[PDB]
Amino acid sequence: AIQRTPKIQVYSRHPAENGKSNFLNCYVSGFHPSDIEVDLLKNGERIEKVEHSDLSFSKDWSFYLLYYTEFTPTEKDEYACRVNHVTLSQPKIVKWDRDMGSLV
Amino acid sequence: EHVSFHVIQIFSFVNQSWARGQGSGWLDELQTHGWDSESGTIIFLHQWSKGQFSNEELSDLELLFRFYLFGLTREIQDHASQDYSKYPFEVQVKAGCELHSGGSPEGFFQVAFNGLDLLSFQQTTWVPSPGCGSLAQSVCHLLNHQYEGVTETVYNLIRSTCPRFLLGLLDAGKMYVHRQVRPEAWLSSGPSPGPGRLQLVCHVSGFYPKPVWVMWMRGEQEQQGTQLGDILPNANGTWYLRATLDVADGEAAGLSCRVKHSSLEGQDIILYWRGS
Ligand SMILES: CCCCCCC[C@H](C)CCC[C@@H](C)CCC[C@@H](C)CCC[C@H](C)CCC[C@@H](C)CCCOP(=O)(O)C[C@@H]1O[C@H](CO)[C@@H](O)[C@H](O)[C@@H]1O
Ligand SMILES: CCCCCCCCCCCCCCCC(=O)OC[C@@H](O)CO
Ligand SMILES: *[C@@H]1O[C@H](CO)[C@@H](O)[C@H](O)[C@H]1NC(C)=O
Ligand SMILES: CCCCCCCCCCCC
Repeated sequence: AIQRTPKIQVYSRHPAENGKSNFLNCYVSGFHPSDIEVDLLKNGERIEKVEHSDLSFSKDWSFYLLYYTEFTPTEKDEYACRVNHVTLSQPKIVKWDRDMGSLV
Repeated sequence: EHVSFHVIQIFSFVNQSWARGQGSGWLDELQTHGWDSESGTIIFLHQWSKGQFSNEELSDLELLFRFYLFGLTREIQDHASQDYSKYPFEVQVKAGCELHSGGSPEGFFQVAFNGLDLLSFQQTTWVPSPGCGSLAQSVCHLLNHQYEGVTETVYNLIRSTCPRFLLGLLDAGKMYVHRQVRPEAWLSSGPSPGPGRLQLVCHVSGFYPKPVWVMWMRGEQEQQGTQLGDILPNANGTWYLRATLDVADGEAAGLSCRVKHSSLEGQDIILYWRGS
C-alpha cells in the first residue's frame, strides 16, 4: 500500500517491414509492487525467447522493465505485450500498432 | 554535470518463509551489474564492469553483499513474527554515490517500504522519513543502536568505496559511456485524429546520448502541430522518440520530418512524407 498500475508501451526498434529482422520492445513502467507478469505475444501466444532488463525503479520508487525480442514481421502476424499485475482485474493486452506503436 | 552509480535492491516478502531478493548496479541509466541469486555472485555485464577494482576487492564486496542480502532478509522475517496479515510486503533500497564537476561527491542510502519513503542514511545516522511514522522510527531505533558496525561499514561504502569505484568504472568504460550513436528515422501514418484529418508519425530510434530535436517541417518552416512523445529505451543503450503531426485532409504532400542530434553534427536527418 499503495499500489500503482503498470503503463505499457510497445514499439519497434527499426521500421516495420515484412521479412526484415527487427526488435519488438515493450516498456512497462510506473507500477508497484514489483510482482508482475509481462509477456510478448505473437498471435496470442507468449514468445518464449525474450530478453528483459533486470528490475529497476524510478525516484518515486515505481518499477520499470524493458522487454525486447528479435522478430520478423509479416502481413498476417500480430504482436502484442500482455501484462498482469495486482492492480489489474484481467491481464491487459496492448496490441502492437505497426505504424503508430502503442504508447501512452 | 554529474554521474551516478546506484546499487539497488528489491526484497519481496511473500510470507513468513518465502522472500526473494534482487539487485543490480547502474551507471546513470545504464545497467552495469546484476546479481545472481542462486549462486549469490556479481554479474559483470560489460567487459569494463570491474572498473579499476581488483578481483580481490570485488570478492570482498561479493561476500559482503551476499551476507547483507541473507542477513537483512533473515532479520526482517524474524522481526515480522507471526503477523501474517502484514504479508505480502516489499522493501526497496537505493544506495550509491554521485560525482560532480567542481563539487565533492554525494553518497546516499535510501529505503522504501511498500513504495513509500521509510528511512535514509545521513552520514552517521539512520533517519526516519517524516512521512512514514511509527514503523520508520522503530526500524531506525534498531539500526541506530543494535547494528553499529554495519553502520560504519555502510558509511565507508557509500562515502569512500563507491566514488572510488565509480571513478575507475567511468575510466574503464570511457570508450563506451561517451559514445555517440546516430539514429535512424522512418515515417508512418497514425490513428485518425478526426474526420478529414490525418496523423503523420516520425519515428526516431537508435540515438545516444538522449538529447534530441525533432520537428515536422514544410520546407524550412517548422510546423505548429508537431508533438513529441516520451524518450523511450531501446536495448543495447539507445533511445526512441515519436513525433506526430495532425494535418488536414489534402495537405500532407510536401511535409518532412527533421532530426537534429549531437551524433549528426550538421547532417540533419530530413525524411519526406511519401504518402498517402
Ligand atoms: C546487492 C546488489 C548487488 C548489485 C551488484 C553490484 C556490484 C558492484 C560491483 C558493486 C560494487 C560497488 C561498490 C564498490 C559500491 C558500494 C556502495 C553500495 C553497495 C553501499 C551498499 C552497502 C551494502 C549493500 C550494505 C551491507 C553492509 C552490511 C552488510 C555490513 C555487514 C558487515 O559489517 P561487519 O563486518 O561489522 C559484520 C561482521 O559479521 C561477522 C559474522 O558474524 C563477524 O565475524 C564480524 O566481526 C562482524 O560483526
Ligand atoms: C547481521 C547484519 C546483516 C545486515 C542487516 C542489518 C539490518 C537489519 C534490519 C533489521 C530489520 C528491522 C525490522 C524492525 C521491525 C520492528 O521491530 O518494528 C515493528 C514495529 O511495527 C513495532 O513498533
Ligand atoms: C510462501 O510462498 C511461496 C511462494 O509462492 C510458497 O511456495 C510457499 O508455500 C509459501 N509458504 C507458506 C504459505 O507457508
Ligand atoms: C516490515 C518489517 C520492516 C521492513 C523495513 C526494514 C528496512 C530495513 C533497511 C535496513 C538497511 C540496511
